[PDB]
Amino acid sequence: MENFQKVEKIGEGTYGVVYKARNKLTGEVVALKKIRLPSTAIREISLLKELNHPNIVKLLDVIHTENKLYLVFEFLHQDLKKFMDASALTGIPLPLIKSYLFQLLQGLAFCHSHRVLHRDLKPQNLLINTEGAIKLADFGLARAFGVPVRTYTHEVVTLWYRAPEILLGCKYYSTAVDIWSLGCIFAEMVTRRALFPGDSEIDQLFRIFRTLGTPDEVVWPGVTSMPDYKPSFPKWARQDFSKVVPPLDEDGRSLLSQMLHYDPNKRISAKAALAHPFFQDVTKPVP
Repeated sequence: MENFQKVEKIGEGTYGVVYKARNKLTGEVVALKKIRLPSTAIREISLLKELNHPNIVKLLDVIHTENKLYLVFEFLHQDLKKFMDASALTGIPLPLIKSYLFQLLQGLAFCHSHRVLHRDLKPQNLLINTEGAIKLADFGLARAFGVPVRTYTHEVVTLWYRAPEILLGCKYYSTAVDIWSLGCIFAEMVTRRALFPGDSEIDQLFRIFRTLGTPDEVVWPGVTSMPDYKPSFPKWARQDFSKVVPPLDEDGRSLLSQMLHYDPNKRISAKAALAHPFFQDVTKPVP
C-alpha cells in the first residue's frame, strides 16, 4: 500500500491483523486492518461505510488492493475484554456497566433498524475510549460468510456469547441473537465471570440448560423440532437468577432475564430494552 506507517500491531480479529497506523500524508492516527484474499466480501464491507453511529467503530475507508482488503478505522483506546480483566478484583462500577449496556443497546437498535446483525458480540469485539463511549467492532461479513469456527490465526472463535437458536442449528438468524450475546456480556460485567463458558457446541448448550432450565415446547414453541435438538437432552430445572448475577438489583435481573429468553420472538428487542426501568437513572462515566 505504501501510504500509511504502521506504528504497532494491536490485535488479530477474526478475518485479519489490526495495526495502529499513522497516515503519512494527513498525520492522521488510524486502526489499519488487513484481510488476506471474495468480491462478495468487498461489497459487504462497503455497506458498512453507511452504517454510522456513535456506538459503531467509524469505518473511514475500505481499500481493495493486491489481493488484500485494508479497512481504515478511527483509533480507540482498548477492548472491553482488557478493561474487564484489568477490573477483575475491583469490579466495573454499576453506573459504568449501565452506561456501557445503554450505549451497546443504542448501537444494536441502529444496526437492527437497518436489518444488520453483528452475530459475534463479545467483550473482545467492543472498543472503549477515555471519553466513556463503547463501540461495536469486527462484524459485517457474517451475513455472507456466517461465523467461522476459527480466526485467520486458527484461534478458537468463542461460543460463550452464542444464542441457543444458533447452537440448536437454526440457519435463519434474527436480530435477537445480538440481544442474547449482550445479555451474556452484561452478566459477565456484573459477576466478573463468563456466564456460559462452553468449550464445545453441546457444552455451550448444556451450560445454558443448567442455568435457564432445558427448553420444552411450552417456553419455546417448535424447539424440539430444531435440527440439532435431541429428546435425549438432560432436563434441568431453571435456576434462580438471584444465584446467577448477585448482587444485580431487581431491574437488572429483570432486564437480563428478558435478554436471555429462549424464544427469539419473546426476547426483548434493543429498542424495548432501552425503555427498561433499569436505565431510569443512566449516566455516562469513563475508565
